[PDB]
Amino acid sequence: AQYEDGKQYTTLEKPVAGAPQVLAFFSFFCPHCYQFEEVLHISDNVKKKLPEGVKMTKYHVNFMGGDLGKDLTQAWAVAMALGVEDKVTVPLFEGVQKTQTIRSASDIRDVFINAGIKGEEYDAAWNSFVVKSLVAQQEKAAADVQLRGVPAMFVNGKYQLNPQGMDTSNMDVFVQQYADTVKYLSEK
Repeated sequence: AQYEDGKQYTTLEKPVAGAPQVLAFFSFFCPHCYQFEEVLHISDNVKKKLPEGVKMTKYHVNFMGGDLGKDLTQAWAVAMALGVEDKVTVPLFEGVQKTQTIRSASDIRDVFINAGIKGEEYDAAWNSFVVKSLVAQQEKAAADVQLRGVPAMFVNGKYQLNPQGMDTSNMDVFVQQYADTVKYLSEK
C-alpha cells in the first residue's frame, strides 16, 4: 500500500478508548513544537484536510520547562476554557522561545491581557474548577497514550503520527504528507 505501519504512522499497542478523534500534544518550550506551529503551521493544515465533523484537540504537556511549564499547562486550559487559543498561541511561543520574555506566571497573564482577555476574566478562569478539570484532563490523556515527548499526534486513540518517516527536504511537502496522513487515519 501507500500508507503503512512503521512509515507515516505507528499503531499503539494499547489503544485508548474514548480518546478525541485527533489529539495533538505540544509544549510552548519545545523547539520542534515551535517549528510545527510557527514555521510549518501543522495544526492549520491538518484542520483544512480533516473530513466533515472531525475536530482536532490540542493539549499542553508538563514535562518541559519546570514550574513555568506547569503554569503554561494551566494557562492553556484557560485558553481552551475561554476559546482564545488562536489569540495566545503565537505570543506564548514567541514569549518563551524567541524573546524569552515569559519567565513567570505574570508574564503569561500579560500575554492574555494584551490579546484582549481582561485581567479579572483571566484570574477567574485561572482559579476556576473548569480549568482544574482541564489541567487534569490534559495530564490524563498524556498518560493514557504513554506520552514520552512532543510534538505528538494521535488519531482515534489508535494511531500515532510518525513524522520522522516523512520526507523533510521540502517543508511544504512534509506538511501535506503529515496532513494527508491525519486524514487517512481519521477514516481508517
